[PDB]
Amino acid sequence: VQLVESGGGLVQPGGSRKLSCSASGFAFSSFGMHWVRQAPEKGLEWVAYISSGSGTIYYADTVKGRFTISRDDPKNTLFLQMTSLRSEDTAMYYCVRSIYYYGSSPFDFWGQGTTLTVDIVMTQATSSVPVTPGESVSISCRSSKSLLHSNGNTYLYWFLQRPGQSPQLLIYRMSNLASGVPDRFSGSGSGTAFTLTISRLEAEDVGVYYCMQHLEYPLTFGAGTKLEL
Amino acid sequence: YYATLLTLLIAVIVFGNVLVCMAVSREKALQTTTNYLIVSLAVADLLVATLVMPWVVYLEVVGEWKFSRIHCDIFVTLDVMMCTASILNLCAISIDRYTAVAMPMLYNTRYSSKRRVTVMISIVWVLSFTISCPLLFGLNNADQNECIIANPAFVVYSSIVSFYVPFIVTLLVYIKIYIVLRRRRKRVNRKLSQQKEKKATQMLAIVLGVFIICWLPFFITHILNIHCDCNIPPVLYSAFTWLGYVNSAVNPIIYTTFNIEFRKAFLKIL
Amino acid sequence: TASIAQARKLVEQLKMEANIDRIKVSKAAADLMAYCEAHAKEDPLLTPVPASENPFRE
Amino acid sequence: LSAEERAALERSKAIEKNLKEDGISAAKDVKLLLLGAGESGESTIVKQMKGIVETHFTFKNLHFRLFDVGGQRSERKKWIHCFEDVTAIIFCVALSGYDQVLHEDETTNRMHESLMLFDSICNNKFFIDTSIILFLNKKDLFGEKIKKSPLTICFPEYTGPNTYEDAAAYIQAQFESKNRSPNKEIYCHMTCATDTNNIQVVFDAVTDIIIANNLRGCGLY
Amino acid sequence: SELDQLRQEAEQLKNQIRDARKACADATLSQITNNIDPVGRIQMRTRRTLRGHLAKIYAMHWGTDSRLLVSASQDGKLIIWDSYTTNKVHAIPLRSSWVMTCAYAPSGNYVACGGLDNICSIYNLKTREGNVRVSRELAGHTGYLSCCRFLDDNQIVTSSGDTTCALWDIETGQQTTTFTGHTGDVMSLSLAPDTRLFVSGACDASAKLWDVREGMCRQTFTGHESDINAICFFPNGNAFATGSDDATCRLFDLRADQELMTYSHDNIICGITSVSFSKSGRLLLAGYDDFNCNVWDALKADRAGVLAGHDNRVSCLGVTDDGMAVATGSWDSFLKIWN
Ligand SMILES: NCCc1ccc(O)c(O)c1
Repeated sequence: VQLVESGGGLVQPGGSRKLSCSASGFAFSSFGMHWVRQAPEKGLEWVAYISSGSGTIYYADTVKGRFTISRDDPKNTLFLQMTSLRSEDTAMYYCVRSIYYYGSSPFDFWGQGTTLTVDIVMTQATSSVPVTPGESVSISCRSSKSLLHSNGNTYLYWFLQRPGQSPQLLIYRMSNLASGVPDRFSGSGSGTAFTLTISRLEAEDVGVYYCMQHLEYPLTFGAGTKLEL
Repeated sequence: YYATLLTLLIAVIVFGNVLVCMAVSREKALQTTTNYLIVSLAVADLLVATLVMPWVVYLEVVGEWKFSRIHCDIFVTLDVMMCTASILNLCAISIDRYTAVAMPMLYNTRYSSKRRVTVMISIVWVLSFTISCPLLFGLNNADQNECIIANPAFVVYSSIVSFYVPFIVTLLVYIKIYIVLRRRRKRVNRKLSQQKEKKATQMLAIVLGVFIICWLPFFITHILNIHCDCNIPPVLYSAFTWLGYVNSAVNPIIYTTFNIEFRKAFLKIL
Repeated sequence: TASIAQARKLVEQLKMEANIDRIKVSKAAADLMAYCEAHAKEDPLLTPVPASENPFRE
Repeated sequence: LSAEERAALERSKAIEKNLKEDGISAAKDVKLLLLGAGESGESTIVKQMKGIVETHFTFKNLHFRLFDVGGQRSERKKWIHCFEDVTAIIFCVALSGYDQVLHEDETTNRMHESLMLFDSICNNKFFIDTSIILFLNKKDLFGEKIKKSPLTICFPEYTGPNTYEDAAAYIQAQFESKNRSPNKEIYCHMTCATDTNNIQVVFDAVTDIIIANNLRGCGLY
Repeated sequence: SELDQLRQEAEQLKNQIRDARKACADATLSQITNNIDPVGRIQMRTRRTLRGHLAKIYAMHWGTDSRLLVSASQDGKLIIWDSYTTNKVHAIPLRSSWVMTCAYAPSGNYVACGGLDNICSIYNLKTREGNVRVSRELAGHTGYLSCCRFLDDNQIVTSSGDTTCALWDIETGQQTTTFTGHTGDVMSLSLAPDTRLFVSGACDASAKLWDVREGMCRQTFTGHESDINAICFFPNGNAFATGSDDATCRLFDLRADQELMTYSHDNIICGITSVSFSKSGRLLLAGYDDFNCNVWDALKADRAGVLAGHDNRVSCLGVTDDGMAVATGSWDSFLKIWN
């Protein structure tokens, strides 16, 4: 129930670094792990994914062949070794836990992350929405292709990031509500068009809401809709 | 033109093996490793019955069998492969029984036994293919319409690989099994125990006796034919090879008529 | 006097059970038939399901 | 298949591998079931060898698991079937109880009640091919008591010397005469509190049972 | 003389009960149901074969979503399977390898197990740590547990071999009420759809209808010659079917307090281990010791079909809440789904 990242900071161009994540309070050996990047002007961008053991390792097209993910189950420690960094790799890295089985809620717990300085397109309709407390709001997102797989699942995720906080899962698979999130949030949609509805706006709902596709790698995030009073 | 009457022996072998195969295909109580080795032996004998026996009948009925050279070479290769497969299956059965007796803990398992039986079947068939491989080209030296293999460098080599080493292996393994059972009975020492010991000894003796009396003279003749000038009628060679085929026919009976489960499977199926 | 207590408990249980309302077997049979016929079209096992709708086939 | 379905398949494969490893680990295991009249030295034999109580130990290169079921004072035929795959049954009887009776017995003895259990177990549906190891416990007190009335109350039909050897032989013959299966054998032993080399006997009996079952499987019998 | 008077009074009460039951028998199910056409031949086939168990399977329960399945084996393992893709979702090891019962919570959060250890272990599936760990170990029975069922996420009904049943509050860990009155071991349970009453069959050749809240034996049905191993409840809660070792199944009615139907055949001499109903109640599925299962017409007592895919004793049956499939589990270490 706790992920502590370390190893970030300032690196000169062409150098190498090693980010690490220590897990505490859960069976780390049974969880898949993700590294997700966030830049100030880009939003969220998926970096890499490692499976429950040492099997499927996936990298983004902008970083493939340059980063390497390693795992240590006995010490519950994850590592990302990065070589030949550039000004493009300046961002904040978040270690995301994700367990996969029937009824699971992937991307549920996010670590704090560390700041380092040196084919499916998801589109957010609006960058900001003028809102007032106590009112209902709607946020719309579009996809380049249908995310509704033949088995009836629609692999779309809605996350929330408040100022100074790591993202927390709001909705997984376009209809479900994550644990710890009140029934205030809801989601609907079809095909390539999806909508998140907030029935009653409170002070804790101010922040950036992000959409994620998890149909096939790479996973693409939208720009993010910023709800501000 | 009268040897066609020997085809009845073919009608034996198929049946003698098919029922045995059925005894494992239609009954799930007979699904152990020794029964799988018995299945391998039955498959080998069925192949020798339905693949080689009609052609040996042909070549014995008529002095000239007007067929292609590569055809007779393939037939000889198949004959050697099937005979070697049968003998090595007998050796595999013997080594499995020694594993059961001398190392009781390893035999009575669920994982290592399957590995043992798969490895033994694979190695038996692979050795059969390896020993039968050289006959497909070059060294056959067919004189006119006669395709008998008389290349000494292969006759002695195949006689050593297929019979003598298997012969000494089976002899040593069954002698060790009998010694171990005798020791155990001496240490243990109401009337059924004597019956069990006597029947085990009788089964060992009958298996060794059938194998020896139906294979050894043919290989003695095989060695003497190239390495000696003894008067060897072709009828003698024919009779000894037919004795080997009789062994191939008799093996299912001697290996499946002393297991009560096999008897019940035969009665239910037939 | 454990047997006395056991007999008293058995007598009380039998008295409680003997005073329950009952109906006729015909009414029960009619009710079971009506329930079975009311949901006959909703039973996948009685009416075979097309392969396009069976989750265990396609 | 989507990414989540592939990850689920990988998780299933990992679960299957763990189950197979656990089964392979449990393969090297000799399971035995301990039964007795309840006062025939079952606790004493457990102490010597060391709901339902499981006792683990390792002798030579074998791992024995004894299942003591004496707290399950209920119907046997409703839970005994879970012990169908047991290697052997260790049955404990008390020789010194040949004339010893209980206040609940009502003119019956330890015998004709242990023999009834032995007959029920031998003729059990699930135990037609399960060998039984018999322990004749308390031989010393039995020998001391038979100086007067040697097997005269429990077995009126016995006729022989007032010696421990012949009385024990007759009782053992009565116990062994309950076996009606050609594939089932009964191993007998006379033990006492001062004879603690009772685990090698169980080891040898288990080895003989395993060899006999292997020979039946190979058809060499 | 008081004991003799009480025994005579009990005999008189039993005679009165018999007389009252006789007057209500103005018909029988096989005669009233003679006006309906038969279901015909039902040929169900195996769609999935769930492998992975290394020993006998003793219990099986379905989830309320009709997709997840739980199986218990004497290897010491509970396994939670996805019935559609045959994937294994969970593998819970057990402290005691002797498990004879399992249950799936109606909310999908908890599972239960028990056996010869005389302890009911309740495991939690939805946890923050990601693993499945023992939530409760309910103790207090003097015998093995035969069946355990969930009323909610904090209440569980257990039946044991000490001639009793218990209603446990999970959070407290103590019994809220104990049901006594059987003279033999209790083998099976079946909760009513509204969870206010339940039925318990015992080895004294009887079944009893118990009230959960009052803690009293509401009714007592008899008729079986031998012990009852499995029991199940009609979907409307007004009838229930019982299976015994007499190779006979019996359908009883709660309202009429009388046995309604007897399902038995001359060619069947093996006992019944698990009994289940269909969604509409027209089919009754019973697994027998003869290595197979039979599907009967629950209104006319005809053998509508036979499922013969197992190699050993079928120990557990189940039917999904939507009636899509029937799951069977036998001692050959395999689970089969039939559609
Ligand atoms: N039909 C027996 C022919 C045969 C079998 C094996 C041999 O090695 C060989 O040289 C000849």
